[PDB]
Amino acid sequence: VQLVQSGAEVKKPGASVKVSCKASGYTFTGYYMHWVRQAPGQGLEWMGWINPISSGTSYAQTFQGRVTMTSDTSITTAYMELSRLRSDDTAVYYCARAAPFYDFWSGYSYFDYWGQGTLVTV
Amino acid sequence: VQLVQSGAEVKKPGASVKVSCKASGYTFTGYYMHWVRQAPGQGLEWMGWINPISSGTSYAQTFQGRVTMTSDTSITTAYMELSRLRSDDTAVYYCARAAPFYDFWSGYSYFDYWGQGTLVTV
Amino acid sequence: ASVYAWNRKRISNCVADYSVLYNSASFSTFKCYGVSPTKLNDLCFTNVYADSFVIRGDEVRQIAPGQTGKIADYNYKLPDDFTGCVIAWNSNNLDSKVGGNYNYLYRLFRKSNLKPFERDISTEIYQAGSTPCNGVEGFNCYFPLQSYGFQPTNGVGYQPYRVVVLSFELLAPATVCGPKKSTNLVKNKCVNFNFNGLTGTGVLTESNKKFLPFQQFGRDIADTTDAVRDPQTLEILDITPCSFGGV
Amino acid sequence: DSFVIRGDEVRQIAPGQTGKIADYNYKLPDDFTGCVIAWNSNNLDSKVGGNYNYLYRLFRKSNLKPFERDISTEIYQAGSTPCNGVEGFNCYFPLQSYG
Amino acid sequence: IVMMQSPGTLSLSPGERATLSCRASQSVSSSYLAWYQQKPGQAPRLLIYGASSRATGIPDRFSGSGSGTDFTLTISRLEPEDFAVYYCQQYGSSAWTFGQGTKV
Amino acid sequence: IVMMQSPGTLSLSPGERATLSCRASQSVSSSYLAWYQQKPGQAPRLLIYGASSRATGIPDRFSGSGSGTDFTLTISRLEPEDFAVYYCQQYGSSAWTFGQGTKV
Amino acid sequence: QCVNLTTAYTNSFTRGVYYPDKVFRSSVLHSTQDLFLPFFSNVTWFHATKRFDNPVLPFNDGVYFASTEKSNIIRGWIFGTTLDSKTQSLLIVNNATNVVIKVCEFQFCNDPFLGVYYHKNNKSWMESEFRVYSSANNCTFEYVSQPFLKNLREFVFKNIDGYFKIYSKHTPINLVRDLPQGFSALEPLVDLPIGINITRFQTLLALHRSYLTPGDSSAAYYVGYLQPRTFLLKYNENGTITDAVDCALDPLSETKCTLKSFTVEKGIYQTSNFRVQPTESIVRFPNITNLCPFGEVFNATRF
Ligand SMILES: *[C@@H]1O[C@H](CO[C@@H]2O[C@@H](C)[C@@H](O)[C@@H](O)[C@@H]2O)[C@@H](O[C@@H]2O[C@H](CO)[C@@H](O[C@@H]3O[C@H](CO)[C@@H](O)[C@H](O)[C@@H]3O)[C@H](O)[C@H]2NC(C)=O)[C@H](O)[C@H]1NC(C)=O
Ligand SMILES: *[C@@H]1O[C@H](CO)[C@@H](O)[C@H](O)[C@H]1NC(C)=O
Ligand SMILES: *[C@@H]1O[C@H](CO)[C@@H](O)[C@H](O)[C@H]1NC(C)=O
Ligand SMILES: *[C@@H]1O[C@H](CO)[C@@H](O)[C@H](O)[C@H]1NC(C)=O
Ligand SMILES: *[C@@H]1O[C@H](CO)[C@@H](O)[C@H](O)[C@H]1NC(C)=O
Ligand SMILES: *[C@@H]1O[C@H](CO)[C@@H](O)[C@H](O)[C@H]1NC(C)=O
Ligand SMILES: *[C@@H]1O[C@H](CO)[C@@H](O)[C@H](O)[C@H]1NC(C)=O
Ligand SMILES: *[C@@H]1O[C@H](CO)[C@@H](O)[C@H](O)[C@H]1NC(C)=O
Repeated sequence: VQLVQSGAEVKKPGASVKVSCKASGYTFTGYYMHWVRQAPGQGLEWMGWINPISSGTSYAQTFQGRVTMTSDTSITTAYMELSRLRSDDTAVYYCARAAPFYDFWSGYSYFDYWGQGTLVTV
Repeated sequence: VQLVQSGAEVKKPGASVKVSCKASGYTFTGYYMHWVRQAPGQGLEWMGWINPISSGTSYAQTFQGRVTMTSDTSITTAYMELSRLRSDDTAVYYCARAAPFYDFWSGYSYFDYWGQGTLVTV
Repeated sequence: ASVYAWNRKRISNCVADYSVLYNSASFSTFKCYGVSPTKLNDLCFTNVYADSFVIRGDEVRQIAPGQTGKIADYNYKLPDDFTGCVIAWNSNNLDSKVGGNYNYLYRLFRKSNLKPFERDISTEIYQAGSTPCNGVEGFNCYFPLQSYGFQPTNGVGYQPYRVVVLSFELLAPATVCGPKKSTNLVKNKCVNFNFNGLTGTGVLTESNKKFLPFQQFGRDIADTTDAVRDPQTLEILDITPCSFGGV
Repeated sequence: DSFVIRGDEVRQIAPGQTGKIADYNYKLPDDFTGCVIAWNSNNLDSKVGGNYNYLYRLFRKSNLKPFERDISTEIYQAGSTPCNGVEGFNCYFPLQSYG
Repeated sequence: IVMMQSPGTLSLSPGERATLSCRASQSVSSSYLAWYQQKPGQAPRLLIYGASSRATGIPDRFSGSGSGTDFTLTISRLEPEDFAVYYCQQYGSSAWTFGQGTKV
Repeated sequence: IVMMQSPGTLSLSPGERATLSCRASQSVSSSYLAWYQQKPGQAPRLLIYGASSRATGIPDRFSGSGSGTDFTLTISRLEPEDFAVYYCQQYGSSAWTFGQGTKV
Repeated sequence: QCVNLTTAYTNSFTRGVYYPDKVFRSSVLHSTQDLFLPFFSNVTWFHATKRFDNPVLPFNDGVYFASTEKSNIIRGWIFGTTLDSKTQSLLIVNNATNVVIKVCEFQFCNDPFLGVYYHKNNKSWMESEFRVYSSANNCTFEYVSQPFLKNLREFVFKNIDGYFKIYSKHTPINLVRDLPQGFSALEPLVDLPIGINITRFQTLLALHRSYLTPGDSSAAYYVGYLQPRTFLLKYNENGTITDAVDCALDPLSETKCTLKSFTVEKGIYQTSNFRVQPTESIVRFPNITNLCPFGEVFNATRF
């Protein structure tokens, strides 16, 4: 299982950034793709997830209304677009894999695979 | 699937040449081995085929009586022997794989794998 | 088609040569139920349905009578009295790609099992818990479909198989007959006969029965065939048993 | 009765079975009394490049009777036109190797 | 049978679309029509078989279509590696026939 | 929910044992408690899930336990590669929450 | 285009019976179970200052349709569910030369009809334009055959195992208000391999041009429904059904079916059984709420 994210981005406040995550080594639509943010000197913050099979999403109330998650199964790639960027959105963004909510043994409760962090500066 | 042919040959008119083709990566006897000739500046010409399971052959009327095809399944290698070589037989010879005539989806109607061309000069 | 949305083709009014399919070397599975594969060309049917779809290797066993599982129960159900043939072959060289082929879906969750030959293609969120989903997936709310994600490097059980199920209907004039050559009609003799799939032994004579334009054969009070309509001449023939008695 | 088949075909060596082996190679009767014993011989009957010394019948005019042994190599006619011993379109060599 | 391709030579810029035609002197089953690509110094490789089906490893930039006596090969966007000789091939009467080939 | 780890900083020699604690403001199912390890310049990786189960590729030097509002991560013997930041993570109310993290 | 046009019972007697199959029988009483119009049932009578009412009716398990007219007003029917472009529907229309039967995703009008006008020179009624649907696409079936629409025309519509089966009869009558008494079986007309879901249907009428004026001033049929009933059918010497018994009509009909005869001799007969049916379902399980520890078995750390 590998997760490969796009390179670092530098944006001005009010701009939008789209961070990709290409997945391989597993059935793409068999898992939820989560996004987790880590501001400099801070801990990990969950942003939301997308379910590639239906392109269904859920977002943390913190980012809801600013972040849109999409995916394209033909290239097994997930995307996270964060609009209305502010200076406090400077952070390393990660994509992470977790089981779907129908997993009997609660594999959805945690993230077992992570991509390389993608730094976005605002 | 790989097809590896012998090296180039130089012959005098009236001589015979035998070009080998070693196959690997598939069930040798599961396919017909075809030979196709390409004279310099010309297109592709089908010569004939051999069925390794029974060493059965069929030849184009152009080469029939001059060409004999044989095979040895123990080394998964096919051979094409062209006798009574003439100056107009200067050509690049290819071995190519195609399904047997019993293939339901007509895989015999085309050649899906080709070896490297073997140049024979006469 | 995807197995959750399997494709049904109706076949009628034609000659069905089943030896072309059965004697093929290209199929890995050819299982017939309610009929022998070597007698198919001797039979006539009132309709044939060819249901096509893709499933993974391990699920091929589910395409049969008396089976359970995600495919048997939520995607493609065959009846316990099914008459027909299930034909399948490996299609790893067609339906797989590098990175995974996600165009083939199957139903993973459903409120209940399918009825025989039922085709459910809805995508409504499945409620696993007691709380209504209201169209939103999440905890105890699942998207009912899932992809196989077929890859060329998968083991056989996870490789794609193309499945065609030929169901044979036996109601109604038979319209789909095997490639059998007809013979001259013989009357006033003890013969074996086969009239458009209707077999038996007896003596054929001209009938004086007032058959209606839609009637193909008749029966006596024993509820057995005692008259047929010749499928080529439309002549009505009476059938009586060849002379017999105790000795 | 001893022979070599491939793993997936082991299930065909039983009463009430169909398939290329059950029908054209080795047929067991519905009232068969006996035991079918098999083991993996990948370390004996396989080689690099493929072992083509093990053949099975792929085509036949009809199914075998129980314990019938057909070892002919006559060309199988799939079409309506006589093969006259020559393989080609609609004319098949009846045997194939496992490799 | 005669398989005739046209034009003998095709020339256009990379990034553009090319259409290659193959005509038959007699009707050819779509199942028996194939297209090949031969790069300089290399053996021919299969691109299209059954008139329209792509061979394994072939980009979706390549497609085929046709019936009867008129078949075509389409390259939706040409890349540097597409500037090679293309052949049409037919099966019938227990024989395999190639066209004269056209150069892109 | 609030996931609070302690001590904020942990320091001891290699070869020794370290205990990392995570407390919850409310009861957390053991099935929903996980531990992560994040090395400098690297993404977080899963060590423990379900309170006590090791993730694939994780040495048996790592173990977890706990219930209710008190969970711990134990490193029986510290290696040079263990001197990283550890996080506890909780699932509930259709949301995922991480602790502030502690540095070994 | 579409036009916005929208602004009684009879006794079925012993009619609505059809040949249950395609088997010739003669001089025999045959008991069959099929969907038939129940004897002496309530058949709805429709009549389509201007007043227009030509409603969409339920199909249920099958439909008995009849009309009494010499004006050739009824031309066809629509059979479907939502009767719009969202689903497939079956359209059956008769005209001067043939019958066209199609299955498509028709976008039907609310008041679908065929226009007809009186040609002043030819002095006869002629077809104008269709106002049945605004569009049609995704057609899966098409069939064309011979035309069939004090002249009673009866039809039975069934939709079983993918076959849309139509039975019909044409009989001259001397009645105005009610359907005739007596027995006449309907014959198979066509078995259509349609394969669609039908829950509702509508009758297609030919409307006189004069009704389409913009002013407020300027077509009867009967509909019944089929039920799963047992019928005793009497075939005469020519294999024609000449009489029938609805075995669930009354205790005498039940006796007749039991004895397999259209006549009953003086006496007492055991014909059926009586049983009181349950009106409620009572479930009484132990009043416990604790769940079984199955998960503890499935999610054990070690097996
Ligand atoms: C192993 O499994 C047990 C049993 O749980 C059952 O089986 C699981 C595989 C899942 O299918 C569960 O949905 C199913 O109930 C787990 O213990 C149980 O965990 C559940 C969920 O956390 C508890 O339900 C909660 O209970 C609290 C009240 O205390 C409510 O407020 C919540 O809304 C919810 O209903 C359940 O009580 C608990 N049962 C017991 C006896 O502990 C166990 O955690 C799990 N272990 C692992 C590592 O997965
Ligand atoms: C073919 O069958 C039809 C009956 O459907 C008959 O009318 C016709 O004459 C037959 N033709 C031949 C050549 O037998
Ligand atoms: C239905 O038929 C019965 C006779 O069985 C009759 O009494 C009743 O009035 C009819 N209902 C209506 C609405 O006409
Ligand atoms: C037919 O369609 C209706 C929707 O108008 C639906 O309620 C009904 O269940 C469907 N019946 C079948 C057999 O699909
Ligand atoms: C009747 O319908 C047919 C459809 O084939 C059409 O050709 C014919 O012109 C129509 N006739 C009238 C009077 O509408
Ligand atoms: C009018 O009547 C004539 C016969 O006199 C007929 O040929 C013509 O077709 C009729 N007109 C129309 C529209 O049918
Ligand atoms: C058949 O239905 C599909 C799905 O709505 C539609 O995309 C397609 O265009 C329709 N066919 C035609 C000929 O319109
Ligand atoms: C039966 O058919 C014969 C011959 O056509 C006819 O004379 C007789 O009247 C018919 N009987 C009945 C009841 O229709």
